[PDB]
Amino acid sequence: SRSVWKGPNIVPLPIREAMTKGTPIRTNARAATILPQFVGLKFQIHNGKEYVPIEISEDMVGHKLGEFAPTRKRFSYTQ
Amino acid sequence: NENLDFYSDFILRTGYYLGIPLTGPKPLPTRRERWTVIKSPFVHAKSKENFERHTHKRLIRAWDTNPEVLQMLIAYITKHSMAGVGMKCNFFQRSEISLDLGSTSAVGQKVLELLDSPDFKKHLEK
Amino acid sequence: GNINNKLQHLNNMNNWNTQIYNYNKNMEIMNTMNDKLINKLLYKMMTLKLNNMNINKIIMSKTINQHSLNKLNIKFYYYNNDINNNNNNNNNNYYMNMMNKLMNIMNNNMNNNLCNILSYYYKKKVTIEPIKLSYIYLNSDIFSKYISLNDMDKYNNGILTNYQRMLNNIMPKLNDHNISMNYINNINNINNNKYNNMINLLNNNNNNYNNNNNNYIGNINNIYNNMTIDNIPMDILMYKYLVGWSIKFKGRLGRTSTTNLLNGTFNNKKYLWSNINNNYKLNYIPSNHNLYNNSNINKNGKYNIKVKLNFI
Amino acid sequence: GNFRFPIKTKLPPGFINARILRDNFKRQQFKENEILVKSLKFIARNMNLPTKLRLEAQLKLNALPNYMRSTQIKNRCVDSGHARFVLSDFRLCRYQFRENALKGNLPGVKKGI
Amino acid sequence: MNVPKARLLKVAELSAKIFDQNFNPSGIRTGSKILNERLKGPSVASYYGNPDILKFRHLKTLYPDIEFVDLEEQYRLSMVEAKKRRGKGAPKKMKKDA
RNA sequence: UUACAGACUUAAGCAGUGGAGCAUGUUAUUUAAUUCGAUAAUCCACGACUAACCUUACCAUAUUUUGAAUAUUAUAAUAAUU
RNA sequence: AAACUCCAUAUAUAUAAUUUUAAUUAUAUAUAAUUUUAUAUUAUUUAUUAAUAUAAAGAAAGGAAUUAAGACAAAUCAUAAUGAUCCUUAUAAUAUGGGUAAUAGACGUGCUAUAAUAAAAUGAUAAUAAAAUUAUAUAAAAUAUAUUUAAUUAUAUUUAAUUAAUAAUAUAAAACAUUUUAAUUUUUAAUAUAUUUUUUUAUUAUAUAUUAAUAUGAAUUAUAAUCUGAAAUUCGAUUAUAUGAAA
Ligand SMILES: [K+]
Ligand SMILES: [K+]
Ligand SMILES: [K+]
Ligand SMILES: [K+]
Ligand SMILES: [K+]
Ligand SMILES: [K+]
Ligand SMILES: [K+]
Ligand SMILES: [Mg+2]
Ligand SMILES: [Mg+2]
Ligand SMILES: [Mg+2]
Ligand SMILES: [Mg+2]
Ligand SMILES: [Mg+2]
Ligand SMILES: [Mg+2]
Ligand SMILES: [Mg+2]
Ligand SMILES: [Mg+2]
Ligand SMILES: [Mg+2]
Ligand SMILES: [Mg+2]
Ligand SMILES: [Mg+2]
Ligand SMILES: [Mg+2]
Repeated sequence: SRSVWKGPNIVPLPIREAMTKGTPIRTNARAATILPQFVGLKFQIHNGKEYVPIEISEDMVGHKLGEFAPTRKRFSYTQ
Repeated sequence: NENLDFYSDFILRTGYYLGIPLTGPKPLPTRRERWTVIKSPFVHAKSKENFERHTHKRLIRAWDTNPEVLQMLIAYITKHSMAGVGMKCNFFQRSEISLDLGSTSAVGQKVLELLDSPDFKKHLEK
Repeated sequence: GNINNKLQHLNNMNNWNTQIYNYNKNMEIMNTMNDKLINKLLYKMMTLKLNNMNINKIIMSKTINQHSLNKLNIKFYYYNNDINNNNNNNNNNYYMNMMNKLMNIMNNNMNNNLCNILSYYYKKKVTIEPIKLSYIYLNSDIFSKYISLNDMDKYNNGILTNYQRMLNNIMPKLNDHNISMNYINNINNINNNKYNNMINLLNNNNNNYNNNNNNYIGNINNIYNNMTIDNIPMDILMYKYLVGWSIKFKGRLGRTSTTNLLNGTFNNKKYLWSNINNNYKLNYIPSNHNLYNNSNINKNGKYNIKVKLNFI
Repeated sequence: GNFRFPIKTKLPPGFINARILRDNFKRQQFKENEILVKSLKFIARNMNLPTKLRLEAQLKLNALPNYMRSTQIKNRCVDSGHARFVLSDFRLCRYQFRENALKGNLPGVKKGI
Repeated sequence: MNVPKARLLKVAELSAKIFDQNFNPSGIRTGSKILNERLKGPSVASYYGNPDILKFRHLKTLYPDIEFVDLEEQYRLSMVEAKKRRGKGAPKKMKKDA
């Protein structure tokens, strides 16, 4: 849990183009912190193999992009 | 210890002729370093070999001597030093309270340069 | 007595190939790494060629790096068999053979001596002292390297019956027990010569109050009468006679095979019959025993030559 | 002609493998940029400065290549390249330490009692 | 403890001034620690040894008179020729131009 | 095949293992990958005296092609020699 | 091979101007035991003997290393190294992210716990250690916040001393004393009572449920903050409030 006094984990992203054009933002920066500006924008977040499409709501601010792109498949046994 | 003691004896002889009162060699506590290894290269972590290293120490003190004579002692014993012996010398100089003519970091400089660059000045604008 | 005399015991400092102590531990690690790298480099400078069919291989031991406060001395033993001009003439007095050319670049060459190059690598004065050994069985390291690298045609199809025989007639079979007892008698004689000298110098009187504090017995000459450099030094020197030697082979010379040659004694009786005490080098190797291993590559692959010598 | 790393670096003098080359490159670039990283970290963590300058420094820090990261330096055995159980007193793995120690290569190391 | 805090703060400030120390009465995080940490770059970058060591390739120009033989290199070249004779050589490497 | 002797082998005592939660290793299964061993005694906090990145050996995507070496032959830039 | 050794132990000498202080120490050298002697008893190969006890002398009671042979063609080609064979625009090289942390069952090894011969608090002229570490550092005291008079614990601020027999990590802990402790009506409280007074006795009230989980236990989980790092999402550590499972 990053100390609040340090601020958000800001990463270089193309937000201006996604706000003037509406294009999805494809990124591997799973550590990035969802800033309040991101709300409404569409992100394609790498999960190690594919890019998961996700639109950001107001209940996602503060969390990190990686939290919404699961990297493992649910476990199953050959019962 | 063998070269250490032999060399210490030589220093006392050098000092005597130079007129330097010397005391010692006082033996200081020997330091022991230890390392434990597993003898096998890959597995078998149940058989472990022990290794150690001992640092032997000696203290020779000089008294009531002028700085110039003390430097001659250090120069001579340096010229004729033995293999595997190290030497640290603490010099003590008594001085007057007030003397005549007396007896900026890299990071700070770069910070000033960075805070003047456009990538930072573009924000500091008030 | 044995450990209090420079001629009767091996200084423990000699058990290590890098003889150094630096307060700055990082500089000590760096010096140690530099000694291994230079040792490898020197091994690559020992093979010389005059013509395609004249390749002279000098067998070099591991280096002894003596780090003092002011200089570094690199001491190593080398063996060279002069096969190009092994005559009874003095033609060698008018040219420098390849081995002399190699040894003269260590210190003598005024422009590109290896010492000056190394002096910048180490940031201290450096000297190199090559010491020539005339036999290959006087140093365990040289002996192993020779077999491994030069005697391959003798043990690559099994150990030749002549090769083994030569490795068993190298030294006459000295009687260790009498040599050990001769050494102990000489020590007793020297010890009894000094006690008699003092007893006589005291009984002859050479302040009664001062005759209870001082221990000065008298003139140095009388105390050491008949104890000179011509009779004391060579009689007390240790590890002077090879009394045992074991040469082992192993590897593929389609399965690995090991052959062991054992000849002589691998113990010292000077320690049993006398108060003299043995010392273990690196705390696990007896002082008398010197063991070294050298490996090489053949058509099948890696094979190791393990030689052990017992000098008493 | 085609060096594998963005900047030209000298090779280590001893044993070499790809992993040693990668670790050594990171060590050299950490030294060249150590001051830069400390200066940016200072600006980003100095609460007396405005938040905008602090966030600018944090962004610049996140954009630095991985070969400038101190935390990516890993101590490896200078003789074998193995990166597990490496003794820092000799920069050797346990096995190479034992072999060197018994050969008398380590300045003052003897077998324990 | 009975000494008024104002008096103890005046002593701290003056003392810090004389000894060229940073006086931060509020306690705001200033980053001064970062500015004081030591630079470990030189030690870290020397881990693998001094790169400017004499190498075997430099011996043919330092000592032109002497002809040294690299047995390790020589062994490698013989193994390459042997594999060429058995037909087990290496495939020709593709050219980027292609 | 005989007879010996040895240990081999139980007992006693202290605290434990085997039950709960958690930590950790392994197996199995899953997975784009869950790197690879070791894996009765003699594997299973073992290799590993520290897997967020690095480490890393695995997977996805993108990218490099004489690559880290030695030598040969050209081309240049540079300093000496002549 | 054993011994001869080395360590430990006891002692002696040397060294320290006894403020680098631990002289009750440090570490060089040397000595000592593989103990010795007397007597009685029981056995004997009965003698110049063993087993025993008794007396006397002694600090003397413990350890390590110490090599030869063979086997399991036992582990390792993943510490590094070699042959053969295979890849060579890829089975080599670099970057970003992911994985090695998945979860039905099973196994090994640990940790914590299931309360009264045992857990919790508190103990400042500071009960009592050893062995280590500090130039790719160890961090004192103080101040501020959590947070309350203060202490304690955690972090921040600041960075004293020491690169060390000197200063720091670091006032060891258990022990011991006092207090407290569910199950337990074995308690607590209100009156009265005492020559048990930190306590006794009497009369009332103090629960019900209950083979059971408490003021035992601390898994799981919510929220906030902090530490390292460029970065803590998969996947780190710490703290506070709340949660309080199995046993
Ligand atoms: K991470
Ligand atoms: K004292
Ligand atoms: K990972
Ligand atoms: K309890
Ligand atoms: K303590
Ligand atoms: K409960
Ligand atoms: K995390
Ligand atoms: Mg690391
Ligand atoms: Mg269990
Ligand atoms: Mg990676
Ligand atoms: Mg990884
Ligand atoms: Mg296997
Ligand atoms: Mg794992
Ligand atoms: Mg105390
Ligand atoms: Mg404090
Ligand atoms: Mg206390
Ligand atoms: Mg307590
Ligand atoms: Mg509780
Ligand atoms: Mg229950």
